[PDB]
Amino acid sequence: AEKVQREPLLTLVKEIVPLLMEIEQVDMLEKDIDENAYAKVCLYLTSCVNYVPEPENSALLRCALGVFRKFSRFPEALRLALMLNDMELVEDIFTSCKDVVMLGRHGVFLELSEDVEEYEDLTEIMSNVQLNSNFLALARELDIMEPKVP
Amino acid sequence: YDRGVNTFSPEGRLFQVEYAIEAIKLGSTAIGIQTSEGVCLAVEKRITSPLMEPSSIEKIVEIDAHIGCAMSGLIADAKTLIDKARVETQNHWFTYNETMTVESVTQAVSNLALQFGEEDSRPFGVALLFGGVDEKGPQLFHMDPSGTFVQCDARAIGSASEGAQSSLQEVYHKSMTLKEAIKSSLIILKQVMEEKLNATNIELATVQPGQNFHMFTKEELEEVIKDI
Amino acid sequence: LERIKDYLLMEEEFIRNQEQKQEEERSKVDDLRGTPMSVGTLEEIIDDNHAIVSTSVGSEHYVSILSFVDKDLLEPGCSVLLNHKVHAVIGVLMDDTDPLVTVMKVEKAPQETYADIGGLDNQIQEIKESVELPLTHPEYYEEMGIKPPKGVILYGPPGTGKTLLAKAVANQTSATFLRVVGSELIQKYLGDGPKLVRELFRVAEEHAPSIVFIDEIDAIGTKRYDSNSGGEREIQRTMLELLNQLDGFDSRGDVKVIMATNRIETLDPALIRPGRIDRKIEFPLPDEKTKKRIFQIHTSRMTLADDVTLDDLIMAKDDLSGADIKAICTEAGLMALRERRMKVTNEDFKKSKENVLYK
Amino acid sequence: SYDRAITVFSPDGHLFQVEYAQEAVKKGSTAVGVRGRDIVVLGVEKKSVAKLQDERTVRKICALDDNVCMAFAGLTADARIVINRARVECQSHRLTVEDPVTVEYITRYIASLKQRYTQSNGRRPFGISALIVGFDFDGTPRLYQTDPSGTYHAWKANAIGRGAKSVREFLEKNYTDEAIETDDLTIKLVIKALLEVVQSGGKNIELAVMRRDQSLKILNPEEIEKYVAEIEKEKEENE
Amino acid sequence: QVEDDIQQLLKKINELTGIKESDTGLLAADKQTLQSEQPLQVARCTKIINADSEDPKYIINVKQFAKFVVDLSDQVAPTDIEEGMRVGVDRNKYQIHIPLPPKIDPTVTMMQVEEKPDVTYSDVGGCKEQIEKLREVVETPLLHPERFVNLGIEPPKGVLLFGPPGTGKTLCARAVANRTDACFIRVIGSELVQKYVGEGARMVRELFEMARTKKACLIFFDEIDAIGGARFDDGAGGDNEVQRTMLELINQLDGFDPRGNIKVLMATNRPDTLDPALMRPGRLDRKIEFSLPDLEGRTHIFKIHARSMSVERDIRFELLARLCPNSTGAEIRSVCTEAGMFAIRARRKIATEKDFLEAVNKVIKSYAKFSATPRYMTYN
Ligand SMILES: Nc1ncnc2c1ncn2[C@@H]1O[C@H](COP(=O)(O)OP(=O)(O)OP(O)(O)=S)[C@@H](O)[C@H]1O
Ligand SMILES: Nc1ncnc2c1ncn2[C@@H]1O[C@H](COP(=O)(O)OP(=O)(O)OP(O)(O)=S)[C@@H](O)[C@H]1O
Repeated sequence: AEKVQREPLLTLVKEIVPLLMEIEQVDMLEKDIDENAYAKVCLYLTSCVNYVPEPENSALLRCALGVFRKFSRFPEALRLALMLNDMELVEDIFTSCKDVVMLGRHGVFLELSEDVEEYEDLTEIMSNVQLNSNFLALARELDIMEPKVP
Repeated sequence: YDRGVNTFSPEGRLFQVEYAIEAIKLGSTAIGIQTSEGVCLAVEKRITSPLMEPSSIEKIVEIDAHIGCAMSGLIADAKTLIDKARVETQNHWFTYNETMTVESVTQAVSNLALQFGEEDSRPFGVALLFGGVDEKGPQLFHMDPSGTFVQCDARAIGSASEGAQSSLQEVYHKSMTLKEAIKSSLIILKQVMEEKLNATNIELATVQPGQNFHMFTKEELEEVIKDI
Repeated sequence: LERIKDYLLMEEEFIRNQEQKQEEERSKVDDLRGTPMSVGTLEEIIDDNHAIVSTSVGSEHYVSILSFVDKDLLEPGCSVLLNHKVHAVIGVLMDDTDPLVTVMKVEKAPQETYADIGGLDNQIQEIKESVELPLTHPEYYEEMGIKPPKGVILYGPPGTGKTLLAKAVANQTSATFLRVVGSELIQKYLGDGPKLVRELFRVAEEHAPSIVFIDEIDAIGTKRYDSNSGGEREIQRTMLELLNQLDGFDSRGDVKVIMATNRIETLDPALIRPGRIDRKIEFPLPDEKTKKRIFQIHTSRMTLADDVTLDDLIMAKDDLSGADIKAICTEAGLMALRERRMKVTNEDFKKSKENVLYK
Repeated sequence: SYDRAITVFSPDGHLFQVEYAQEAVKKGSTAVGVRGRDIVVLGVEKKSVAKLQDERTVRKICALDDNVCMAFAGLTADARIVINRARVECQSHRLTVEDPVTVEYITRYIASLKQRYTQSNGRRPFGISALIVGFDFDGTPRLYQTDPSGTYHAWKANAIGRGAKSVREFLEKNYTDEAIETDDLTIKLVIKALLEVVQSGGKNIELAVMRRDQSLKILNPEEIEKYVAEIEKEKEENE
Repeated sequence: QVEDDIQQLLKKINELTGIKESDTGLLAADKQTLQSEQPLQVARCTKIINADSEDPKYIINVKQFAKFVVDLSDQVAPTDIEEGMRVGVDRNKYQIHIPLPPKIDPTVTMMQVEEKPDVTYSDVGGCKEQIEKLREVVETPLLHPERFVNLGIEPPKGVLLFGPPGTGKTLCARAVANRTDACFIRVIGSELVQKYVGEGARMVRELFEMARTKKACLIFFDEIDAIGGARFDDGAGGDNEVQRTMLELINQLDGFDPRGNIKVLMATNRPDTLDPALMRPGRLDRKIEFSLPDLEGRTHIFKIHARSMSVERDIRFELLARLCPNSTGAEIRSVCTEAGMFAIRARRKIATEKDFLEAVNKVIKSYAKFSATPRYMTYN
């Protein structure tokens, strides 16, 4: 009925406290992208790290991985990689962000965004596959740093 | 602080003539191009209103059967000089059975471009482009309020003369033809005017040793514009 | 249902705002301070927590400071608190109050609104879009990044409603109003013009978002006074100071400036350039239609005897202003209460017409 | 005599008195004029009469010939001088060439006089702006206006006097070819334009026409009243 | 709601939680130090006339009290107690303790700028030669005393500016005052007009006091016509105090031990009523002037006022510049802002060309009856 009413924001933050929110998101997300993504994921990401305790934030991150896995503009999923620190995500976002060919620039804030673990796990599973070898070029070292200094 | 109107400058020039050279700049543009086939010439009318009937504004007026002209800025100061220049060319053909050449016309005009004074008033406010075909081939001539008369091969005046002279020196050379120069002029026109270029904005005036008189009625202008 | 929890926690934050030994520390600050707290005057400040002050007789002392109050509230030309026994800086004194401010700042809701102006409708939207809509609605200008128009000159023949327009802007407002008639910039002492100008705009820039309305400024040039020093060679310097104060240095700020003249041709055009003043608005003698609104509104609150026609009065003078209309609409009432009446007949307007116009 | 130059150029390229004497035109009475194809019409608004006096002397529309008609704005005395000189000139043209005087000639004369008047030694420029409507040979209606600069300048409808911008804006959204189809409608078009101008009580609406094979007829202000009445009837028929 | 109630709960939880420390812990941030400042001294300041020989034996006028012969204390240096020096003197035993900077007349203290108004060099484009010359004078010796020494010259220690009003003088000054790096000191020309005779002279004295104390500084003069331009002499005795102020400005500027590391910028609107003692170089060397931006200047100033505003970029700017033959940058700014204001008449987010044409015929052709420069181009 609130998908009929179409004003989210308050219905969403009410229906957080009843995963329920998982089937709520994949049930709700068909057409409107930036209201749920920007509005819901902004206010509920910020208020979820702000006021809400940790274990429901994993449901935010996984079902947001679902609907953002449906969606484009991948740094939403890369900030999901910031809070998740998941290794499947970088493989999915490199087959998907190689599927969307800027490029070295998301290499740059990829390497800035990533922690110590996932560029070595990334360079070992991409040492296996690599699909063009340019992600072995970018996403270990030396190509965050080759455009900048000149 | 009102000084005498016939005062030079602390730097040297004058005042009122310099202010006349400033007063040219508000006027409408005009472009004339000398070509050995003949002299072509163009102007903008600057139509303001739709109530303003367009075919009545004169920019190209007729001095002789072979000496053309175009005016700028103030209209009516130019009208006096056009009338008088005609009279003096008629005096020359009368007392000499021959055609007063265009340089002699413009010498006769800039003899009293500055006779401005209180006895025997202000300086005139018009820049003039003079063409025609004398015995020395085609001629294109340009004067000023200060009487400093010079020959110009393709001079552009008035409000858009900076880019007109620059982009004109881009396209011009010595061995141009007529129609190439005509469309080369009106390209510059519809880069320097403000309104859409159409049948009513501009008017041409071309005089040739072959096309003996300057003749330019309407709707060959349509044929020239649709050639763009 | 956020009202309950929001109110409980907000009242807790408000009671913790009042929840900011300790009484022993207050008594110790009172022990450091003397009871006869003497007042001094700063001249300079030395950065080593002791500076120079100046007593009321002229004696001056290098004295330390009881540093808990913000000493950086103080500049040269400030008022401090000092001791008798050691002359030390007890602390800051709040500022003296405030004859220039109380004189030059209109405090009150100052008369009627746009329901009283007689049929302008185009000048009104210009001053609206220059002062009211910028200040009260500062959201459109962010969209285009365009700075608001700075200055507005009202001008026209006398009687057209410059003063009304200023009062109507001062009615519907949200800013501090500052009114100085321009004829108060002519002083019988030398060098008193720039002092008034710098104090005026100091008040404006220090207090608030503001509207400085400077009325009848054209009389500063065309009125020489015997009660003066050397006239034009001081008046010109005063105008030059007003000029530099209006569009000089250092990030002008949130100060609106509206000026009103009768004649405009006797003005030094250096004020009248844009960058200072962007809108110049003509006030003509209106028509024979908005006169009906003027007579209507100036007869809207009276027991008008309906045996009169206002079109008899519109035709009367060919160049009457709202001044003449107010004058007749009040003089007819003065004729009415001369003979203990309430309603106003036609001959009242006739006598009022023959009293206002032709005398 | 008076050896001085009154009108000096500006430091930024103007004639002060030519551009500034247009203001005296700008603060005068309004007058419009259109041409239909067979009947010409013009008239002035804002007589601003005292409603109780003579009116045969304040006539702002006169004629120079049996072919040509006047109108003006600005101050009336300079118009009186220019009209006297124009009458002399048109009749002296009739002295020579045996035609009726062409309108283009008399407009060139007025503008030429005005320019050599502004040019000369110490003569104050004429702060008027005339309208010269006539229909010369083979019945061609034409109408020109003047300017204190001295630029005869052919139009199709008028915009001078007080608030001429508003009047030309109404003529702008009223340039219908249909309006110059019915002579009566052209008269009513002048009445509606002047009605979109000042009070237009039907008192200061002084209008005169010429059907190009006759002389000027000044209309009696009862016919203009019925014209305004049928204009108000069509305005009611608009709703 | 959830952010509001949860932020209220969290912030007031921190507040009411530190309330336990507020009601449990029972100014003194300096109290023991201030009571150790109770063995300090009141230290009344004075003025020294002269010294004596073979011994200190110093002589002091206090300010009003009397004049006393004193001796120095033991915690002083016997050297820097020279004459005319405001020193702090003991109240009881009358002995000198510390020399200090002199009297600065605090109504002159408030014209040092103390801030930096944000005006960049990009805002005066289209005046390249003027920017070049004024850069050459003002910026280069304070940042690079290299070419000026290794070739053996002296840079021109004074630069005057003029032109029509609203041409960029004030704006260029502020552009320098952004990147000045020096002690930039503003002076309005009306600051030197006081009630009493020869008082503005003392103001100029204190200006050059501050100038000589702090090396490598800038002083900006502004509208120097009030300071004094002509010495019209009649049997009336009129404008004279202004004239003495102007002469005192002359002498302490340049002549008989010149100025030091100070540069003076003046700026007037009418550089024609000036006494040629100022026109002598050595005081006012480079005559940098601002004419009107001729053709490309106005294109560039349209690029300046247009680069950060909501317009339709499909239009041109050259046609706009071609309709503004004698116009200042202020009129350009009014054109841009007024075109925006015509866009506010409708409800749009982008300008049109017609909006700018309305702006041109709104500003230039309408208010050209005032226009501020048909009688300042002649420099009346
Ligand atoms: N347009 C108007 N409509 C109604 N009343 C008006 C109008 N213009 C003036 N008034 C009357 O005039 C009074 C205001 O005087 P102003 O016209 O503002 O005088 P003023 O001529 O502006 O004085 P100045 O500014 O020194 S010339 C009001 O009390 C009104 O009664
Ligand atoms: N050449 C220019 N380029 C860009 N903006 C300019 C230019 N000239 C003036 N302006 C703008 O218009 C404003 C007015 O210039 P100012 O220098 O402040 O005038 P001014 O120097 O006070 O002239 P006065 O009245 O003689 S002191 C500047 O602050 C700029 O915003």
